[PDB]
Parts: sequence; structure tokens; C-alpha cells
Amino acid sequence: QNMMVKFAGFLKPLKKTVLAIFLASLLYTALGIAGSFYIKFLFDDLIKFEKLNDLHIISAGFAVIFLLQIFLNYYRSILVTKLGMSIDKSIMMEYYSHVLKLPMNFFNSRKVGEIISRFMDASKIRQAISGATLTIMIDTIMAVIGGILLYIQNSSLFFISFIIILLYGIIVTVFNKPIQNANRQIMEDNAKLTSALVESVKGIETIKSFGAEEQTEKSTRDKIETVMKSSFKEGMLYINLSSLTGIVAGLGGIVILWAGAYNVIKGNMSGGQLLAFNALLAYFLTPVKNLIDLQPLIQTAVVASNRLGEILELATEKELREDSDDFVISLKGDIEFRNVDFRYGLRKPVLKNINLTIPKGKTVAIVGESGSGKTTLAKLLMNFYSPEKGDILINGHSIKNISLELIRKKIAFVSQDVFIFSGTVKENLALGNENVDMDEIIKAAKMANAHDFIEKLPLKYDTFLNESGANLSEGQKQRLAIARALLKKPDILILDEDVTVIIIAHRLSTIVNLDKIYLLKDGEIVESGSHTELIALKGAYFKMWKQTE
Amino acid sequence: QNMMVKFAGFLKPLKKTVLAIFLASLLYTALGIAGSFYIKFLFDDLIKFEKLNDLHIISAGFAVIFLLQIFLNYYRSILVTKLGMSIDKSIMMEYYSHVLKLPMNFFNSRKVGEIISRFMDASKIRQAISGATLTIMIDTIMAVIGGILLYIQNSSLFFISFIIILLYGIIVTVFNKPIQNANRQIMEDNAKLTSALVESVKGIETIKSFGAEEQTEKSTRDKIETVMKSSFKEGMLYINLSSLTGIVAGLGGIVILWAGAYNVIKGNMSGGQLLAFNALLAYFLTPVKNLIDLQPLIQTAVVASNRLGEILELATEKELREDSDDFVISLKGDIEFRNVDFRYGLRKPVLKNINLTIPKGKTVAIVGESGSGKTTLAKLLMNFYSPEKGDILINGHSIKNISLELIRKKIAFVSQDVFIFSGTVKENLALGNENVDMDEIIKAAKMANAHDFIEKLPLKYDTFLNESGANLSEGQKQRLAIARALLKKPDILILDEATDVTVIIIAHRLSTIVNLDKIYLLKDGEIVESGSHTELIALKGAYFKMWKQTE
Ligand SMILES: Nc1ncnc2c1ncn2[C@@H]1O[C@H](COP(=O)(O)OP(=O)(O)OP(=O)(O)O)[C@@H](O)[C@H]1O
Ligand SMILES: Nc1ncnc2c1ncn2[C@@H]1O[C@H](COP(=O)(O)OP(=O)(O)OP(=O)(O)O)[C@@H](O)[C@H]1O
Repeated sequence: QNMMVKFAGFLKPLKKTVLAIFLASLLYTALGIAGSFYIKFLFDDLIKFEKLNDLHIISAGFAVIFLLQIFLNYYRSILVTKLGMSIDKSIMMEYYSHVLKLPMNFFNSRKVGEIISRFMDASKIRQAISGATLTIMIDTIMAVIGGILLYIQNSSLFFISFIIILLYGIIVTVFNKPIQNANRQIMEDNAKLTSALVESVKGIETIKSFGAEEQTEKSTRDKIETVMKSSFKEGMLYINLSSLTGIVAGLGGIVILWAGAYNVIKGNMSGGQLLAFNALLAYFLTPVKNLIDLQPLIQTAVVASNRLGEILELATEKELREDSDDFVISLKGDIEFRNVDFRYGLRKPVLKNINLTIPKGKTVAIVGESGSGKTTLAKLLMNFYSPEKGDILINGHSIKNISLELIRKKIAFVSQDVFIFSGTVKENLALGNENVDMDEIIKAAKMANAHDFIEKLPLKYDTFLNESGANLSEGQKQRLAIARALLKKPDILILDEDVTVIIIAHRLSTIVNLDKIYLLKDGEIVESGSHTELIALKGAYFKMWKQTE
Repeated sequence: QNMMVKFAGFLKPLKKTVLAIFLASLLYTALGIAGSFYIKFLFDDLIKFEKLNDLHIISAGFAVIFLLQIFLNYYRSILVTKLGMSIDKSIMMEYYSHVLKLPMNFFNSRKVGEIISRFMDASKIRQAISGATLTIMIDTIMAVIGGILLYIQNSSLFFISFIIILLYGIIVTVFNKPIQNANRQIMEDNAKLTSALVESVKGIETIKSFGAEEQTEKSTRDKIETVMKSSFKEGMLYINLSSLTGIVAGLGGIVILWAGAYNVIKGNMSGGQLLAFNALLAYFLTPVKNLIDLQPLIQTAVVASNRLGEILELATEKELREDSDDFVISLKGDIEFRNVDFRYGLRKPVLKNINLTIPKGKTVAIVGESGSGKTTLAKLLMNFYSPEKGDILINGHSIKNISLELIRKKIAFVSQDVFIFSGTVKENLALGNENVDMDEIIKAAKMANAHDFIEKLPLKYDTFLNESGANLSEGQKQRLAIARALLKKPDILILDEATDVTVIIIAHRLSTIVNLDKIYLLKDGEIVESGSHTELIALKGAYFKMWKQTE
């Protein structure tokens, strides 16, 4: 429905191409019809009258007609391939561009394969256009014209043919829903297999280290077996459809001939009148059979399009929050949490009522226990997820009224899962903005003390890095990631071990001498202040310090 | 290449099914030939004789023979489907089970999209099996028989028909190689695109954080445009091939009719001979053209079967060493790194001549600046990469002699990265051996101080964890990994930053290992300074300066 409107909008710029395809199709059909008159004239005129030069002229003419037919087919086929390629590219690009903008909980709740599997299933829309456009354009008009011609030719035999077509229609609508169910099932099974296979290949180090190759092999064999069962149950459905349609066609033809012979035996028609009708049936039954044979392709394309559209209907990140203010550009200092409450989906609320303030341009630290909301605060400050019953204010302006691009550009976050893409270091070290000069990159790298190891690399800053940065070590990857973050020139820098920096450290030894320290326990700030104040108050910080040290 | 042998080996257990397919298809063709006489028998011999009961009997008979035709088609098709699934499943399973055994040099070189793209391009072989087998088996025999019938019928035009076959042969030979080139190019471009897609997702955190949703879009658009260019070249090549074949076929039919007409005009064979020849021509040219129409499809099946081949020929991990299990089943300490130099693929030598000993028990620690190669030593003890020159002795016997399975089952190594498989906490905790009682898992989780958060989770040890363990935090993931390693009951335990059994601790901060037994300092891939904490600090060496810098 909506997706069909989308395809209509995609086809609208290609009206000239579609019209050219249609005109070439009409010329090809007309030449194909005129082709058989070669034999028809040859064995009625040329042979009986013993003409030689006339025979040569006629043979050359029919060869010329056939050559024009082939050229028209060639031109039409090129145009149809162009149309299919354009539509497929547009679908893939739109889907991918929308996926990259989805909210984060979508990515956290969906397997990798099931996000790209649908992408790879956009080829079935391309495989449906190329294999059905010509048929839909020519055989519809061919069938209508054939119906008119049979109606003016005979009455009773035309009604028998109409019963054949009605039976065709009854067959098609019965096998409509089950084919969709089979297609959806096989698509879901392929998605699950792809997801599990990607997940197994990526983390091969753990499998090899624990020697769990047998378990992974058995699980993938189970998933392949499920794929086979679904594909078998779909293939039986297709073969049932094909056999039943074939029986209808063959028995319809035989009954047509039987009725014609019976009528010829009595006085109803003449043998020539039956032969002409039988010859003319080749322009009516065959087109409808050709339209109905397309059913698997169009059904698969419709299911694939619905599966793609199940994602496109989702709301992107920017579509969730409204308004942009745009008056604020200088996000700096005085970060405020105002009665913030957060809860990941339906789990217990990990982040209860908290009210914490951060002074302008000061180095503050967060200390808690494993399971508290430290990284949750870090991700919440950069608006990956929105809170429930609170506001986050920066310099008196709410986080909800600041454009996403400003937040992403102006706040840097250095997590523990460093990701390094495939490509040269210059690309990895400059990901956000593809405009910086080498002086800034070198300054940022020297600031993070990443200049040594990057010098030691073969092609200085132009060395190639394998996927997931396996070409480097863990420390080198962490240093390169912190250099990339520092290159951003941020105003709010979060580190997860006049620019405000928040350090999230699990070791209390490095927390000392960091201005203000926030003790986050049970999803609430139990205590806050400088290190000396927490030591003097003999709070939970004192016990934590005594236990760790 | 040599994949045909393995294909034949797969086919060998299915000889009965293949024979049944052949017999059913042959009966289908014979019934089709017999039933194609209905119109001629009706018009020529039935209606002109005014027979009505005979009409009814013959029409019923031809309906019956058609229904038999449909039953044979149903049986043949279901057998072909079963054959296709069987071979396809066998091929994919063999490929995957081989990939899981390749050495780590293969995984750090390729991408995580090339391997999966090669796996998923094995459905082309199933498409070929489902599409071409029937046409081949019937139409080869049909073409041979049609040729014999044409030769016995008239020898004047059979030579023109042979000329047509020769033109098909030349066209196929000319278009053989460019089709393979185009197929290989499109498969390689799809592999690149799929790898880019997989890398962009699971990594979306960094893209969103750095605001790179447009640059990634641009790169993926360029890759899709390259795929479309290769696809267009392949499509144009296919259309050129099909147009040449169509021209040859149509012009050959017209030329045969022209030659027959010219023959009939002169004092030669009568028109009835020409009609018989034209009727027989549908039994020779139409089948042989059907084989030629299988040229593209079959080629796309061959190239895929070649791609899988160049993964299977790679030497596995178990095949690059000799087994000397004998009686050693215990890695009980006394580790010795004799003179060993290890280089990675081609970069530089990162480990120079190394000589060290680790006692039977005790807790030992290795320190050194980034790039020294501590993780390299840890990976060497697991035999992920074999040393270029030298040997590593576990207890009097080198690792090369000890079986791989025993090494992987007795040494635990917790790394900086933690991988959590999608599933349940119980399944992730029990990854090595599937059959573990609940008591052992609970004890291991308690030892790693990870039972508390598991218990606080909903459904205790069920807590279905999403991909990459996104359901849990990072500290919980580290605790889970340590618990999983401890469940292994290891003889050697290697501990990274993630925090009578020999313990090797790779420590980044010098203050966490001051009370250990021995400390090894890696400088320029060497252990120039070694000993306990007291000796190094008193020596006023590089360790002393490192300690002062830390303090
Ligand atoms: N896959 C690889 N291919 C090539 N060189 C590599 C590869 N992995 C690491 N190296 C390099 O070889 C050395 C191995 O370092 P290793 O991984 O042992 O880290 P490290 O010295 O413990 O440092 P850190 O713990 O700070 O990451 C480093 O110089 C690193 O740059
Ligand atoms: N994607 C998620 N879905 C559901 N719950 C989650 C998700 N990510 C984290 N949690 C839960 O949210 C809580 C807070 O986790 P968080 O990352 O803030 O902890 P932390 O204190 O930073 O961790 P660490 O132990 O690594 O220092 C934990 O109970 C964790 O299990």
C-alpha cells in the first residue's frame, strides 16, 4: 500500500523509459504475430505457384522482419535492465540511510544479521521487475484482444474458455495466503541463520580458546536444518500450484478440442472453423497462463517489500525529539540533572531519583559499584536514550531543546569498547570531519601520546588497519581512540577508564585530586564533595577506600 | 577444478534418487511424444469418419495419459527438490565446518563479510541443481535421437542443421570466458559490500557518537554503485549472448525453410517431406538450444563452487603440526621460553631472543610498555600462532608435540576484550563443555564474584542476553568472562587487565603486582631485567625508573 505508493514515486521520474519499453514491446509483439505468416504464405502461395524470385524476395523480407524483432528485443531488454537497476539502487539506499538514523534501542534489541538480511533481500524486488515487466505489459493487452477475437469467433467454446479462466482465478486466490506465509517463514529462517553465522565468525577467538567448535557446528547445523524445512514446505507449495495449474490448462485444452469435435460431428460448425478457433486460442490461454505463472515471483517481492517496510515505518532518532531551539551554540559548563529517572525498557529502574550538578569547567569524578549507573549517566548525557520523569539542563538550557548534531559534535565520550574501522589510520583517526589538515591530526595524536607507535608503523600515518583493528594491540587501539576523541575539540569530555571533563574510574587511587567526587550507590548520589570531605565524613567512601586499599 | 570430485561423492549415496529422476523424466518425455498426436488423430482420422463413441473413448484416453504425465511431473519435481536440498546442505556444512578450523592467520587477514558472503553464495549451486538437471538429462538424449531421425529422413538439410549447431558451439566457446570474468567480479563486489555493511553496524556506536552517519552513507553508496556497475556489465553480456543465440536460431529456421522451398520447387523431394522435416526439427533444435540457454546459469554455479574451493584448500590448524600425545595430559608448570623469535605476518620482528622460566606453581607477572609483546606471549602459550624460530616448553616437552585439544582445554586466558554470545547466562557460562551440572557453574560464578548480579537479574540464570552481551554492562561482562575461564579448571591461567595452578598476570600498572613471586620486564622484546619485586627496585634499573614514574 504505502510501499506501492513509494515505488510509484520512484517510477515517476522514469516515465520516458517505461513508455519506450512499452512501445518496443508493442512493436515486438506485432512482429512476432506477423512472423508465422511466413510459413502460412510459403505453403499456400510460394510452393503451389512455383515462384523463384518472389520466393527470394519474401524470404529476405521475413528475415528482415525477424532481425527487426531481435533488435527491438535487444533495445527493450537493455531498457528494462536499466529500470531494474535504478529501482533496486534506490530501494537499497533508502533503506540503509534510514537504518543508520534509528534510535539506539533498536540496535541493542536486534541481531546484526536481521538488520542486514532484509537489506540483502532487496535483490528479490530487482529479480521480480526484470522477470515480469515485459509479461505484464504485453500479455494483458494480448489476452484482452484474444478474448475479443474468440468472442466474435464463437460463443460456446468461448464460454468454455471463460470457465477455464474462472477456474484459474479460483486456483490463484486459494494459493495466495499460504505462499505468503511460506515466504515469510523462509525469510525469517534465513535471517536467523545469517545472524548466528555472523555472530559465530566474528568472535572466533573465544570459540577457539574454549574448543567449542563442535557446539557451534551443531547449532549452525540445526539452523540450516530449519532453513531446509521451511524451504521444503515452500517448495511443496510451489509444486502443488504448478501441477494444479498445469492440470487445469491441459484438461481445458482437451475439453475444448473434445467439444469442438462433438460440435463438428453434429451440424454446429465446420472443421476449418474449429481449426481457426484452436489457432486463435494460442493468443488467449497462453497469456493468462503466463500472468499466473508469475505468482511466486510477485509474492516473494511483496513479502520482501513488506519486510523492508517494517523497518522504514519506525521513527528515527530526530523524529522522536521535537523542536531545536538553535539559539545555543556554546554548550559549556553547569551540567544539571533534575530529578532524572531512567529504566532500560521493562527492567527494574537502575537510575532512580538523582539531582547532581557539575561546576563550570572542572574535573569531576564518578565512583560507584559494578552495576550502578555510571556508563548510564555517560550515555544519557549524550542523548542515546531519554529519561522518564526528569530534565537535563546545560547552562540553563534543557538537553531536550538542543539539536542532536550539536550534542554529538560538542561532547566526546571515550568508552572501553574501542572500535577501529578498516582503512588507513588517517581515516580512522579523522572520522567525524573529513576536512582537517595534517597539523591538527598530528597535534591530537601527540597529545594522546599516540605519535610513537604510529611512527613505528610501516607507512607512517597511511598504514592499513584490518577489520576491527586487529592489526594493532589493545593499548594502541585505546590510544588511537582517545586521540580521535581529542581531535574532536570537545567541550564536555567523558573518560571511562575551560573544558569540563568527567572521569568514570573504578580505581579509587586515581580518583584523588579530582575536585568533586560523586558516590553513586543504588541508583542515587549518596554523597558528594572533594576527596578530603568524603574521608572526613566517614561515609561509604571511607569503607570503600579501606577495603580497596 | 577438483570440486567436481566432491560433488560426485555427494551424489554417490543418492544414486537411487537420481535413477528414479531419470526414469520418471524419460517416461514424461515419452508420454509427451505420444500425446502430441491428439489433434492429428482427431482431425485426420476421427471426425472425417463420423465416429462418436470412438471420439469419447479417445478423448478419455488422452485425458488419462495427460493425468499420468502430471503425476510423473509431480514425482520428478519432488525428487529433484529433495536432491537439491541434500547436496546444498552438505556443501554448506562442509564449508562451514572447515572454516571453523582455519588458523588465526586467516581470520586476522580477511574480513567478517567475505567469509559469510562466500557461504551465502552457495545457494547458486542449489539453483543450478534445481534448474538444469532435468533439461540436461532429457535434452541430451532427445537431441541425439532427433539427429538420428533427421539423418535417416533427409540428408540435404541435416547439414544446414549441423551448421546451426556449430554456430551455437562457436558462440558458447567465445562467451565462455567473459561470463566467468563478469561473475567473479560481481561476487567480489558483493563480498566487499556485505563486509562494509557488517562493519558499519556493530560499530554504530562510534558512527553515531562522531556524527559520521553521512560519510558512512557515502562510502556504502559508492560500494553499491560499484556492485551495480558490475551487475550491469554482466547483464549486458547476457543480453548480447541471448541476442546472438536468438539471431542464429531464427535465421537458421528461416534458412532451412528457404532451402526446403527451393528444393521442392525443383524436381526434388515433395512438400510432404518438408513438413516431416519441419516436424522432426522440433525434436533436435529446440532441445539443443535448451542446453545453450543453460550456459549463464551453470557458469554462475561454477564460479561460486570455485570460490568455496579456494577456502577449502587452505590448510587447517590441526594439519600444520604433528601429534605426540603419548602420555602427557598435565601441563603442570615448569614453563620455559627457550630462545625464540616471533614475527607477525610481514611487519617487523616484535620478539627478539627470549629466555625465561616460569616455575611449577607461584603467581608470576610480566610488565612492559605498550607494544612490548605481552599479549603476544600469552597468545603464543595458547598456540594461536606458531613461533617462527625456537620452541616453547610446557614441562620438558614442547607445545608442538602436545595435542591441540589438550592445550586449548587446560590453559585459560582472559583478554582485554570480552565476547558474549547471544543466548542465556547458563549457556554462556558453559561454552567449552555443554554437560555441566548446575553446582559447578554456581561455584565458578561465586569464585569470580559474579553470582550476585546474576541472581539479581530476572529469571536468575536465564536472563536472555542480546548479541555482544548488550544486556549487561562491561564490569558484569568481565566478571562473566572470568567466571567462564575459571570453570575450565585450568593448569595455566593468564590474566589481562580484566579482573597449584600457574598464574601469569599481564599487568599494566606496577602497583597491583608488587606482592607477586617474580616479575618479568619486556624491553625491546627481551627480558633484560627479571626477578622478584625486591631485586628490581634495588637494582636501580629500568624497573626502578618505571616504578618512580608510576609513583
Ligand atoms: N595482528 C597483528 N598484526 C601485526 N602486528 C600486530 C598484530 N597485533 C599486534 N601487533 C603488533 O605487535 C606487537 C604486539 O603487541 P601486543 O598485542 O602484545 O601488545 P602489548 O605490548 O601488550 O601492548 P598493550 O597491552 O598496551 O596493547 C605490537 O607492537 C603491535 O603493534
Ligand atoms: N542494553 C541494556 N539493556 C538492559 N539493561 C542494561 C543494558 N545495558 C546495561 N544494562 C544494565 O544497566 C545497569 C547499569 O549498567 P552500567 O553500564 O551503567 O554499569 P557500570 O557501573 O558503568 O558498570 P561497570 O560494572 O562496567 O563499571 C546494569 O544493571 C546493567 O545490567
